[PDB]
Amino acid sequence: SDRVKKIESFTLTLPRETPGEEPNGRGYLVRKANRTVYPTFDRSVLVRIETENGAVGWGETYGLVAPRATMEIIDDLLADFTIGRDPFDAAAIHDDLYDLMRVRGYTGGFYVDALAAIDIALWDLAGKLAGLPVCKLLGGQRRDRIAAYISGLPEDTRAKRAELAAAWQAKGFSSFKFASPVADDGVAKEMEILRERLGPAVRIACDMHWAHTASEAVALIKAMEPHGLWFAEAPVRTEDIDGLARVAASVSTAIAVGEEWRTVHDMVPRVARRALAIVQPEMGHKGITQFMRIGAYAHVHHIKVIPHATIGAGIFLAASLQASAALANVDCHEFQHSIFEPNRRLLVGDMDCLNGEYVVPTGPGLGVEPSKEAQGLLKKH
Amino acid sequence: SDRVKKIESFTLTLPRGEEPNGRGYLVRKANRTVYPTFDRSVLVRIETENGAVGWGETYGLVAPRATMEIIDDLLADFTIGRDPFDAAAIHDDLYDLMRVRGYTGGFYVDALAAIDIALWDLAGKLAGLPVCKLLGGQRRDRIAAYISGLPEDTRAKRAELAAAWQAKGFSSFKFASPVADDGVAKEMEILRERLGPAVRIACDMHWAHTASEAVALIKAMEPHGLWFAEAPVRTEDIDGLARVAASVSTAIAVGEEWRTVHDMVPRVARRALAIVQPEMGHKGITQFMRIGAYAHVHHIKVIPHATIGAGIFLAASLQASAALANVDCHEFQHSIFEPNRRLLVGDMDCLNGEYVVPTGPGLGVEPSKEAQGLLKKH
Amino acid sequence: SDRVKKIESFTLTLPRPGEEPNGRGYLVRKANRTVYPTFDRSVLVRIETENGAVGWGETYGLVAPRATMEIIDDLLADFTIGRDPFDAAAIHDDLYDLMRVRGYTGGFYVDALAAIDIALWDLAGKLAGLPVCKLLGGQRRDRIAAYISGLPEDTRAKRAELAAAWQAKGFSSFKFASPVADDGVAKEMEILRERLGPAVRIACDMHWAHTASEAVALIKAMEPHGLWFAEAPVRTEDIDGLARVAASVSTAIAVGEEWRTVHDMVPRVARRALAIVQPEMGHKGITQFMRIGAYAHVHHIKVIPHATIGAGIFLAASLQASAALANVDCHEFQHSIFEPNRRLLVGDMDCLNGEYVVPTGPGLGVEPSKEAQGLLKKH
Amino acid sequence: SDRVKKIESFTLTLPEEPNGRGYLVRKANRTVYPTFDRSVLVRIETENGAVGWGETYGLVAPRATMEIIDDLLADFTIGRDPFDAAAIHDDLYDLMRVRGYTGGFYVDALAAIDIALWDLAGKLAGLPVCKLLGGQRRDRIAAYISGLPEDTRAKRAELAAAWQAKGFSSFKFASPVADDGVAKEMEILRERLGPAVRIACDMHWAHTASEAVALIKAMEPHGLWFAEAPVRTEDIDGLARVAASVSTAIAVGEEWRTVHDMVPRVARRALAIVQPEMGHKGITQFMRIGAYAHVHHIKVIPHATIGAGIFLAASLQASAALANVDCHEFQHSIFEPNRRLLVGDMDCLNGEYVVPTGPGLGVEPSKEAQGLLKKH
Ligand SMILES: [Cl-]
Ligand SMILES: [Cl-]
Ligand SMILES: [Cl-]
Ligand SMILES: [Mg+2]
Ligand SMILES: [Mg+2]
Ligand SMILES: [Mg+2]
Ligand SMILES: [Mg+2]
Repeated sequence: SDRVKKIESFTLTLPRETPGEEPNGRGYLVRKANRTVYPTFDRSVLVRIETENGAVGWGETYGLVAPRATMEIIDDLLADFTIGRDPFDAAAIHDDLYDLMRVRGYTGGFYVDALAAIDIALWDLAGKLAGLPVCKLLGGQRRDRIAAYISGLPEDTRAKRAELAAAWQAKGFSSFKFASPVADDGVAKEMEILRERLGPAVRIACDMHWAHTASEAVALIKAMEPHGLWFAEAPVRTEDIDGLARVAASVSTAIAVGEEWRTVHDMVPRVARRALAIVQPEMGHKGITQFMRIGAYAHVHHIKVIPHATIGAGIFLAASLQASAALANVDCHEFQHSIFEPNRRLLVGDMDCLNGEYVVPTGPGLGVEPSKEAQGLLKKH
Repeated sequence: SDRVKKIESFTLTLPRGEEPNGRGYLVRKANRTVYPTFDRSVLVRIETENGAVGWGETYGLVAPRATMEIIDDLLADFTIGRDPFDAAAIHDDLYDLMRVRGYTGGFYVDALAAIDIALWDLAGKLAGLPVCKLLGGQRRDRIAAYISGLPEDTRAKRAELAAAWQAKGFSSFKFASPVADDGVAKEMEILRERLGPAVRIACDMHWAHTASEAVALIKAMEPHGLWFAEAPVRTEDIDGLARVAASVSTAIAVGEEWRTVHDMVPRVARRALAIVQPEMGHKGITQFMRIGAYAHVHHIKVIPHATIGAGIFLAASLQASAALANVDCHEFQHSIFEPNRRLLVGDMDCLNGEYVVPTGPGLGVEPSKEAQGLLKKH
Repeated sequence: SDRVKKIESFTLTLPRPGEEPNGRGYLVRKANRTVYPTFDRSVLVRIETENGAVGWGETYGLVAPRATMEIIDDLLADFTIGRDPFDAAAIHDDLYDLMRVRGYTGGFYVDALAAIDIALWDLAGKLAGLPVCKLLGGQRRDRIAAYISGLPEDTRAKRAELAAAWQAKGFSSFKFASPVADDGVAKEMEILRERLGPAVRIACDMHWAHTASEAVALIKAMEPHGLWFAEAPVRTEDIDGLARVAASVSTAIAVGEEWRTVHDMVPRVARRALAIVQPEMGHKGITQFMRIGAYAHVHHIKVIPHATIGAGIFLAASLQASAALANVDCHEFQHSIFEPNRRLLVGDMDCLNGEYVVPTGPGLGVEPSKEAQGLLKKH
Repeated sequence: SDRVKKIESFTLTLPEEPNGRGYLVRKANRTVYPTFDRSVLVRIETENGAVGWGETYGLVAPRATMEIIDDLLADFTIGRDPFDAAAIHDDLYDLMRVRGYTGGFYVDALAAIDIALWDLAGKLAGLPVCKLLGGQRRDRIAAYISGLPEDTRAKRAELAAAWQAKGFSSFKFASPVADDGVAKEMEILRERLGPAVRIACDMHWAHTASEAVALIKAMEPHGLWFAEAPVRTEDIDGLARVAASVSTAIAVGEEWRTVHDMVPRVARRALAIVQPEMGHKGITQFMRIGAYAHVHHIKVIPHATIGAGIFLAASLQASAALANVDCHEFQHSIFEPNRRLLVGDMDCLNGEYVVPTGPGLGVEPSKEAQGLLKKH
């Protein structure tokens, strides 16, 4: 039976772009507002895995910052220990790979990014080898469409953002999220405009972008609640578990977190403190094995799953849809309009998002692969 | 895309102030539990449109027609037409049928289990893969086995039945605390100085103790090296079990009588076990794996129960256990497993203190023709 | 010295998107993924002593009733025959023990104990010439306040009209199901509270399918209209969720209809997760019902029994047990079940002017009519 | 149906200097003791002439108890149906609860009335009390030897020996009586009686948690059955700490009055065994405590004390109906002399109580007894 023969990693850089916030000599800028670094152009790391019989699997992970660090991990360590393995042992292979370095504490960050790209490609292969979509190897397909929500409203002013939203509503979308930092007029007002414009039927959530104390977050949420708030995301710092638990206990709005996590181990202490109502796994950080472990833990603990979505060619997005098709508790899924649209030329397969819903790809494996054009754009490590 | 077409249920009977009654049931004065005089289980045969067949099995010791009725009157119709690659999702749908009325354990889940195992059996045949390869990977093809019990009337006779099993490769054992007529310290003391400081020896305490009673028995065993202590208190006595777990340095093991991962949650939350012992015949592959995944997340070891059966749910257990990270050992019913080799075709085996995980597609085992002829339809 | 002689089990059937029943009469409501028969059906048990005294029990028979009758006929019956009905609670414990170590501690198994248990108490009452409640510590009341269990109409307004009609007949306590509140629970509470006035009590049955935070939000939206209790806010196994809801809302949380034994209650109470317990006699039997009522008493929890489809036998047992409990406030009443089934019983169990009349005679004070017995289908 | 017609109450007397009233204080435990044993009895008669008997403590100021019965409770009981016995208990408890009369003499007084009404109930139905409590589970009840009233360790060991030879295999000694330390006491008794018997210790309250834990750790090597009353009744924190700090079972309850007393202790996991005293509690409370124990997998080992035998009879009936009854205390010193005061088959021999067989309590005061009653 077929075994992994070779593994290659590449970056894929895209022409889509991100006062005193100019990129540095390496193409990185920092937003003074949040002290977070951003690259100038979209970019992700892809991994190509081929078996002895010539089957090919594709995986993908973040590559926004120092992507050659991730590729070095794949190339220097993981590749040589994955060659020879059976892709049907994907989750066990994942655990083996994770154990290589766990006792030295490389149990997140770049290390799990690397693991994810490999994990996704092995699962892609398993599906192809068996002639099944990945969700049929994950316990079954529960749905073939997944509701999508508009990830944000990147406009200059409140008025404009609200119109942008109404445009999307016209296309069949009835769930939306805005980021609190962009709310120049304040969250209460943003919420007011959106509710007014869009009506009482739509769901409206707010991503608070982490930088608040528990008390600051509570005040902001309370100010939004009168206008019908779907959920509040990332109200406090990642490390501030006590803060997160206080916030969830203090407001009646569902609290959502998780996009910056890496493994199910990250979820456990937040559930222990009943600090979240919704988990938001980002497939590109986690890989299928962990993303499923988080979704299953959410099932046991009665937490809703609303996966994150981000900059990427569509490979880990495809994995996110497959895994999401197989999870009991997946309600809805983030949708990045300005990323999904332009990236269409990069993919072959029938993945789509239209009329407020994702279409889960149907072919074996992920159901999608990089187009000939995409494969030409790839730059090998 | 192949689909479930028909489902049939059967019983299969195997011969082994407490006389059996009209219907062959007796009650041990010792533990107030009911027993059949004849061992019996419930099998399920599932066939798809294209003619693939899957087999499942659950308990049938008592009122097995009740379980077959659940299967035949309710579950069958909601399974027929489904894709067996959706086994887990099908499990959740069937469980939801009756959950709001509180049918979330006992006979209802026994019924779900037999169907679940059959469906997974089909998924593997259709993919031409062992079930463990549909459960995230095969992590082992052998699973260490421990000797379930030593049924003899004397502390000395028991110490022998054991030594013999030891002479056959086995190096882990368990004894039942009620069987120890001389006291459990005697039992431990003897077994230890008769099998060496090598083997692992555990005690199944059979539920009937208060926390403080159980702590006393355990401390009297601990000097002799106690591998684990199973079922030290009543199933309902979660506080009791938490107190026991915290008061002794011995691993506490529970789980054979549960049905779903939901049963495990409250016990993990009280740090009330170090080992979970799922019984596949009660749970099915879907629940078994969920319990094993939960154990993995919570750093709990997995030592699956084994029991009276044809070998169908046992084969399921072995497949699930090959795919679990935290499976250390697996119980071995020597008295049962032994004479049932004539009921199965496939390469499932146990020797030299280890189970061999069956290799074929699906569970890797099926009832022989001779076994199917013994089946009594519902 | 009269002992149990024989035991028989029967069913009793009664008329009433892609949800068409299948060839076995079962449909699944897409909304809640739950199965329903297209026909009321319960399981009855008839127990007779050496001396010819007869007692009746009843329990759920909505789905696979044969399974429950099989547990009674194959297992439980032989171990009851020969025993003294005045040992009903002792007997229940013995039968529970037969299978407890294998985990048959709820579901169909306890349904089976319940029918047997109720018939035995019926007998002990008949044999003593006393109402069941005079064997349960004493009668404390002979009338039990009743509340309207549901409002089966398809608009908010038609549902308010329905409640007002019941108000006209002397009812002053009501409950609606959140899944039917097409306008939302807030709007539902508003029209009910406006149509019926400031004095009526209005509860919401939330029907399990919510996360704790979804539940808290729904409840907060209802509270400004004076919410009596919120029932089944989250999944049964979601005890963490249940505790968090109770701790986050000022409204009384009610649970219990789907439990089986007092053991089910302990962990919820230990988490302070309920203000009201709602035992269902048809699932529990009198022994378990009363142990739950007494646990409630010690823990200052109100008891508001559930009511459901049935012949009226387990209902009667519910009224007897209720008449003996300190903490019984009111009792659920389903007209739709109750009125039709009047033909099926001899005795004085009634419900009018917002109150259950507790049956007078010995035992349960009721028994199936000739007509009913003529409809029984033996297992 | 028959109804309560009248109620009367009486004392019955039986046989560090006592004061002019019969009371002495033991420097040891600061507790007061009468010189003559004494209890309070109540006699209840129906319209139709049925008669029930009940009893409670009368050791100290028995007139206070009888006064509560006579002045308050009697008039609110006359007219009620005895089959409502438990409902009547709650009604009576409620007369005074808001003023905080929820234990002590008040509940003593309720207990005597409760016991009499249950008697009437059984009699009226022609049933032993246990058949009105949900069934009889047993007719014999393992008994254990309450104490070893000897001035020397060697002598006590022997007295236990005599008892072992008459069929008893469970024993308890009081830690204060142990002149050479509780460790030496356990050791000798364990050697004299072998490794089979159960030996418990009643520590008589007067210890801090840490004192108690040290004493118990000293005893444990010698096979300790349970430790009773290790700290003050009000010291629930201390009780919890004791239970959590030793592996031995902790036993309490003899001085409680109601099931509400038990809840706070169970909540702190502070006990493995409850020791209800029928004389303080009555059948209603006794049974409620017994059921609460059942739910929480706690053992029930009822206490026994100086008495006529009426509340002892109630205790056996109740215990015959309890699921969790392990054994029952045995006061040989009281029980044997007192036999002449009772009519019925209540017995204790070969290490077992025989539960009375007749209807109601199955026992009633002898003609000699009734002659000796002093009315209130
Ligand atoms: Cl890193
Ligand atoms: Cl069941
Ligand atoms: Cl007082
Ligand atoms: Mg975010
Ligand atoms: Mg076991
Ligand atoms: Mg309800
Ligand atoms: Mg004492």
